[PDB]
Amino acid sequence: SMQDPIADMLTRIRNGQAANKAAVTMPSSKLKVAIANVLKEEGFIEDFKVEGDTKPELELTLKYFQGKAVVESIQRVSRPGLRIYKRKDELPKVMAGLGIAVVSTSKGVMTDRAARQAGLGGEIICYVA
Amino acid sequence: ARYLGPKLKLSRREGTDLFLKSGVRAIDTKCKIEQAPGQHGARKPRLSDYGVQLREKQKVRRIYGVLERQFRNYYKEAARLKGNTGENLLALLEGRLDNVVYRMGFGATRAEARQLVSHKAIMVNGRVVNIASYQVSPNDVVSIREKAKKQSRVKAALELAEQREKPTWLEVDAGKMEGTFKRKPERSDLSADINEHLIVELYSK
Amino acid sequence: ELQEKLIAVNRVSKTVKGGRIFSFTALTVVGDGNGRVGFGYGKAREVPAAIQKAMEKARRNMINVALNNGTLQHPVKGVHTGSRVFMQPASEGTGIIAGGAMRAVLEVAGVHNVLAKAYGSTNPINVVRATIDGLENMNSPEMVAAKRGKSVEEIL
Amino acid sequence: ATVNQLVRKPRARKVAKSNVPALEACPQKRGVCTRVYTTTPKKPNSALRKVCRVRLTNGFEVTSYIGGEGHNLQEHSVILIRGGRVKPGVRYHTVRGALDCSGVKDRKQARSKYGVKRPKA
Amino acid sequence: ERDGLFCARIFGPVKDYECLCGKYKRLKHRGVICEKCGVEVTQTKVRRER
Amino acid sequence: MVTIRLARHGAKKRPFYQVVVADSRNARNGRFIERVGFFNPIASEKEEGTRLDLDRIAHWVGQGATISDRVAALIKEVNKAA
RNA sequence: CCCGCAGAAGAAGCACCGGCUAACUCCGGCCAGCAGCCCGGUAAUACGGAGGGUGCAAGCGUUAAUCGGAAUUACUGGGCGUAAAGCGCACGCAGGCGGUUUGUUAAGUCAGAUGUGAAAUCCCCGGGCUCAACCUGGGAACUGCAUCUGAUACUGGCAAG
Ligand SMILES: [Zn+2]
Repeated sequence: SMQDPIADMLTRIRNGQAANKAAVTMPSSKLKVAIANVLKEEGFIEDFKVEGDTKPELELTLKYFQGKAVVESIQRVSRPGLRIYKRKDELPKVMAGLGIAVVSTSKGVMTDRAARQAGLGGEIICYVA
Repeated sequence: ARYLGPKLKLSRREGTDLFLKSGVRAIDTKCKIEQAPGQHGARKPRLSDYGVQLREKQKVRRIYGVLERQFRNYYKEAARLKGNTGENLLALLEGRLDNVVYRMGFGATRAEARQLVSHKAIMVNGRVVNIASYQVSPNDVVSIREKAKKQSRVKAALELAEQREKPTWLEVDAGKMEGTFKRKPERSDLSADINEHLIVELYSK
Repeated sequence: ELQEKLIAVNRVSKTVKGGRIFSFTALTVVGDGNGRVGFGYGKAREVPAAIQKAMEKARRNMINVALNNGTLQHPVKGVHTGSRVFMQPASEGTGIIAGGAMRAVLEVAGVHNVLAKAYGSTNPINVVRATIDGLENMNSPEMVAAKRGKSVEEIL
Repeated sequence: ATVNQLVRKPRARKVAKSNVPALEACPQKRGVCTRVYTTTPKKPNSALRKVCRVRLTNGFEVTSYIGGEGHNLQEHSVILIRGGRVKPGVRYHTVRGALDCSGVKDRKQARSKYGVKRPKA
Repeated sequence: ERDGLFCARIFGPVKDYECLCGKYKRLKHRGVICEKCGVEVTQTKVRRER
Repeated sequence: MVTIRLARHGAKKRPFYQVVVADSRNARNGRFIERVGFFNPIASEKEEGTRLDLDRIAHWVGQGATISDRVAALIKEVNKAA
């Protein structure tokens, strides 16, 4: 059975980047979608597009630079068997900051550095690099 | 608590001139500075990684005349302090009263300086300081007291110093026989041959 | 200009009809005190020739690196077959912290101020290979700015 | 290895036994030598190794190697022992120069380690 | 002579990239001037222009 | 009761007193309610060897407290220092 | 604590030098001997002695014991095809986990504040003993607990899908 779709999304992205697929697609969700927002906002993806009424289908379009993939690495941090909450002062850096770490906060989803600026911690969803 | 033996032997062992003798007479004339001490001097096989580090450590220790526990303590202090660990250590070493005196030129050798310090010749801010390990601070004037000012050795030392170029981080007066420790020295001011990093590594085993 | 460090030598043997025929292996490495680095692993009946062979091999098949002023550009891992490696850029003055062959590779690489430990096997050869790997994988902030279509300030 | 399993039954610390229990955590202990004698080593050595069975203060009976060239030891000979095993069934070392044990004769190096006085000359 | 007509600090080292008295016998630190030498550290023809 | 007294907190031959409010029955350097100042007998010149938080004193006495003689002596000195 | 007197005067050992591991030569027969792990049978840098040397230093060594290294119980931080390691196979309570959308709550969770969190100890900045040790002002911290006010992304619960 499916226990974590955020995980499934990250894996699918990983494999599409691995396989030189232009895009990748999967069932759509709100959190999934705000994550896609984020990633675009940080320019690891070219664009996402959700489609469907009933069981809508999210479609990420992947990004390749000088051939190689652009999401060097992507790895979940919290998870249903083990969640990972942090205080603002406790926010990690991804790749010494050359990367990002997606985080949910009470003010929606967003990367680590935006969170720092805002001044509030939350749930570290995943590192991207 | 002090090394009382042959000084040039140590130098020989190290490889370099450690400045353990005044410098009236050149070190090559006094001893086989290239050849290592003992029966098996001429033989010189390449040392190990540990060994080189150890040697380096010894050199520095030898130069200043600091035994091992004290050295370790100094290292620890340096580590604790903010900034480049090795350079901090170096600074600390410099800061020693005897070393400062030597730099100024009131002692021919560091040993001489140390002796002077011991024998209540030197004052730091007009107060007789007897400890060779006393860490002299910025803007701390350090002078020969009026009793020890008549000594022929002191003037000789001064003369010797003069032949040698002066350190930028001090300011000394030959007539007044009082020098001001203006600031703690920068790494650039000290000798380049000392690999502080090796020393640091040795203690970071 | 280029300096060079013979890290390790080891005697090795071939069993034959007659007996044990010994040769020797030489693991050297070189760097120009800048990003470039390269290692040579030569073999010969006699040591001098083996090391000369490794010096040849290292001189070529070098590899460039992005080195922040005297140190790395970020914490990295790098692995070869039993020697996994974690290095972390370290403050000026700290010196090169590392055990052995790794110390040498860094030393020739020109880096000065690091924190480096080695997980797993310490076989000189594999671990130096892991070092060169973790140094090659490493990217500089400008280079991320490039990959991602951005200004460096955008990344800070 | 599971978190829950460790919860259920936690990790167990390997208790190593002391290899000198007769000392019972005493740096030394006194004894009387029920019998002195020598014994032969397991392959690949060849010696007539001097040794003595000692009934201890505490009531343990054990056997003690004897360091040095020549001892004075007898039965009903009050001795001290320190520990240290010789490479069978022997784990303990006689402190030369202690309570009946002489110091080795005519030794000049490691005079401490066999209880021998500085020479005077 | 230190420091006479034919000085060390005022002009340069007689030998190329060498402290005439004693330090720097390779090609790494060209320039350092220790207390024991009161000497610059450059080429053999550097004294001809100074 | 609760008395304002001294506590020898220093080094051999070099006492350095902390004045404290503490219940009487407690040991000298033992359980103290609170610390209202200090006394440095061996104070050098150009340093304040003595310092007292007078209101906190003044509160406690009104709470109905007893004052060591020395502590009294020290208060006077300050009022006269003043 | 200071002042006066005399004169180098009254003041250096331990351990080791096969490798690990800094330190090498000569002289004496698998014995005597060494040894932490991996020498000795006639040329022993590994036994004993001398020489020389290395490292510590009013101490130096052994023994004892704890943590380390040991990621060698692996939370951080391990593994199980052949090296130890998948139940012989199933059902299945307890138990752990839980697709998706809306609504709510605020329990976990984050934010802010109050209370506490002895003193001492650690450390940061200072002061005082001729320095240090030591004493010592002020901070910081004491990761925590309780109580208030909030946030609602998630997890949770309640209601509908
Ligand atoms: Zn020079």
